[PDB]
Amino acid sequence: KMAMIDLAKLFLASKITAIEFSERICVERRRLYGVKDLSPNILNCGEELFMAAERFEPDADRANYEIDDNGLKVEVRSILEKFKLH
Amino acid sequence: QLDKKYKHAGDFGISDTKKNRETLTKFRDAIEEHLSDKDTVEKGTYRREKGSKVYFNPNTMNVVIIKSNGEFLSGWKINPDADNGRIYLETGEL
Repeated sequence: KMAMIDLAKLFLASKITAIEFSERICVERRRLYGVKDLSPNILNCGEELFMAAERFEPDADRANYEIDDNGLKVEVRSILEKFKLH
Repeated sequence: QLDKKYKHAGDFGISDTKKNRETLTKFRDAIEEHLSDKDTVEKGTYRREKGSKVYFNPNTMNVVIIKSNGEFLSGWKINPDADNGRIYLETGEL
């Protein structure tokens, strides 16, 4: 379904935090994993959201490739736009 | 590092939604069992973590990323139907 996309939208609307999004996105991804008859565009968008969240690290000592709250927000928006799932 | 990655525990056969000393150790054992499994072999790297080595199990489809220094970074289940997954399977780039 659009569960992962909606979660992304909830996060962009700041209804849920970066930490909340990074955790729930894992729950949702697992739920849709393997689920037949899934739109490639939707599946791939979810996967990129999943990887974007994997790069999120709230700590100030995060790695050079990791991102903070802002940044996760920009990448998530960029990802939804890439797949045209605003 | 194990606590912040518990979000992926569910990919390693642990559905406990609770994150406590008990469930964490279960996750720790789940990771050890993955790495020790005869069918788990080195395959690719997690580029961003330049120098990292990933260990894949084609049965469970799980990968576990280890840093150059040998420390556990993260891990999750590969989805062969998604581009990222297919790309990893074909090129080893995670």
